[PDB]
Amino acid sequence: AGPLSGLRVVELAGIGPGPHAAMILGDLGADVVRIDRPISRDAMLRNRRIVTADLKSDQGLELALKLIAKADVLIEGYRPGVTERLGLGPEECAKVNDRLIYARMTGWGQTGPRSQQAGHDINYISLNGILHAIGRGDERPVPPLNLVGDFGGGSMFLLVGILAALWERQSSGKGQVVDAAMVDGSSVLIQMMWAMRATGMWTDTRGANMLDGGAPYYDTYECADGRYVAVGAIEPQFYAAMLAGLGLDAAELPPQNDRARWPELRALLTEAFASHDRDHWGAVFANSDACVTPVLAFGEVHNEPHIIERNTFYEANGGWQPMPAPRFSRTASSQPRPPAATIDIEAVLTDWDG
Amino acid sequence: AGPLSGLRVVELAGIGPGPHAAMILGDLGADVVRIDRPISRDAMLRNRRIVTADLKSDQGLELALKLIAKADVLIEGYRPGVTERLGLGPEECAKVNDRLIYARMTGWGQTGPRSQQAGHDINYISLNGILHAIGRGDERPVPPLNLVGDFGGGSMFLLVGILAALWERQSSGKGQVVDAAMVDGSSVLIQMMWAMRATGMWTDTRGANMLDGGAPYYDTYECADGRYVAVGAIEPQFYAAMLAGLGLDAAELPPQNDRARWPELRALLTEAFASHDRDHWGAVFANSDACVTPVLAFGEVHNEPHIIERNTFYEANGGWQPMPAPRFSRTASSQPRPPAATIDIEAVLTDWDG
Repeated sequence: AGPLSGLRVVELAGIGPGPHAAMILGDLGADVVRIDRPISRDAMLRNRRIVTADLKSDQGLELALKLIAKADVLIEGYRPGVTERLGLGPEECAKVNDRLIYARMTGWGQTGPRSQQAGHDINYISLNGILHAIGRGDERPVPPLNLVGDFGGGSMFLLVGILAALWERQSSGKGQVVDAAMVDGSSVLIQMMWAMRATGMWTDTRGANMLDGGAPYYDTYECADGRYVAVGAIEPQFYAAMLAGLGLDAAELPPQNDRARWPELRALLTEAFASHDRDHWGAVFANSDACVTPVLAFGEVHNEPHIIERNTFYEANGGWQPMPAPRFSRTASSQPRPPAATIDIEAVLTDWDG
Repeated sequence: AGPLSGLRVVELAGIGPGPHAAMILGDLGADVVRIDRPISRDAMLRNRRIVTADLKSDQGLELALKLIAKADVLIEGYRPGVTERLGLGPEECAKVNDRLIYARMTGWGQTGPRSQQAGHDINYISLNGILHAIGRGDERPVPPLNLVGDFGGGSMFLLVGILAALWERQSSGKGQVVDAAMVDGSSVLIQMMWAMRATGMWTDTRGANMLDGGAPYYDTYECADGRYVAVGAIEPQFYAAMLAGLGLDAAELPPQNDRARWPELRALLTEAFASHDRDHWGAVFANSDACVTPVLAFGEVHNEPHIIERNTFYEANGGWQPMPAPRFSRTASSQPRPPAATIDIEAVLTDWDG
């Protein structure tokens, strides 16, 4: 019963960013109908009704269009031109529903020399400087999973575009097309580095900056047990709290920001964190402003008190899944409805009156 | 002149996710007024009017509330309780404007055992399993910059919450509080891995999965010149195209998905990519679906045809910055207005009719 209660969304089944956007809409209360090819164990397909249609057939196109005629939002993540050839392109949908927000989720965008080329997250962040910046400096770049292209710079930007176009519709009375390209959204996601590059505050050298692992006060450390803590003590007063927790005398260490001595500083902090296990540090720093936290593996997360107490996760079935985010004080989101059986497309049409 | 034209936003000056959310609002056309302490070279502060006020004073609090009274959205990123203590808490704002979307940007959230504790991006993603999953398997975890907590799982969720709450207000006539905690938003951002963990499609072992650098067909490779390409050839037909371009005979290699022979497969791909420079592979794979792209450093991004042709960046006096995302067919966003001089707060009030 979240803030998107009442919003009608038609989702053309796809992979990665599209269904993630659709999931978040459903999480927040939207009525999302996913059209798939003629019960899922994919938790991402929570908060849906699933219908089936052959979009290449006359019948399937007609039904999809009747559904779209009644919706607020359409999500598609095919190659540019695919919906157009199916008879489901923006100009065709406009004929039946000029209030539709037509949301197009791609990596390279609707136009441009790479627009028809296959790719995945790693390719989109390769082209815009992001991938080059991730990883240790003495090694080739490492992919930050598909967190940055598919999701942070992908579905998240599709969602901002959908909801912004809905705001616009309040006064125009009309929808329009949202072109969310991972290559664009991930670039805005990393705008802080573009800003910092311009003022000398960030360099193109991998692994040699404040927030990429280059700084001894912003990195992970291996403990006695081979598990890790994360140190994020940027501000001097947090850095000071970190040293106090370690029992180190600041007068005997290199200054926090003397980069010429960062290897020496890191060596001293490495020795300190290596002297006890991760959970020892977890306890020492549990309540302080030192910005030191245990690095938990997925399987351990459900046992952490802050995670438990805030209900960041729920138990779906044979696994934890994240509860909806963000949170709303008045129209709070429900626990997600699990994936259910395929339902009849005509039953949905009856429900929506189309 | 983007879709958010007419939306009024008050930003209480902060660091990281708050200003990034405010930026994207302004990018898309919102009228964003940022209250600072009594010309910026920070490109993130594009698309604002900056005013100045001492929030701890009687005059400053009164002026802030007058502005807030006329706004749609307020963004604050302080420790929970700080705005309350200042007289700017949600209950105080409700008295002057019960249409206000009160957006609270934090790492740990408004409540819970860590709610008053300092932290940065690395700490939030340490506690929820994300950081553990990033990096090579034989090394300690590496921070994916602050892309995942501060932005992907942070400002992006604040934005979804703001715009979703605005949709809700169309029917209710009222605002509410958005509690965007990076610990929550980043967990939803990584929901695909929680889904996959439940069905045996992802493991807690770092560097040993399909999308974390574990798979030879989803990783970077060093070329002859010490620069890199990204390979994302997941689908068999894209994988085949990749091998074709490398001139490798598929019948002589281990099968793509025989994980027992992944080290053998990677060694063969490593030798192949090492035999020529990055530029060469760009030419070999330029118009193919091999999912092989050059890994560009920030400084080279502006020279890439796909980047140029789509105007993903614009030049600010000094350096490149990302254009607004996503894109809108009918109400297109303008090129961002650079940071400007501070203006009289009473000028803004007069403009807004406060």
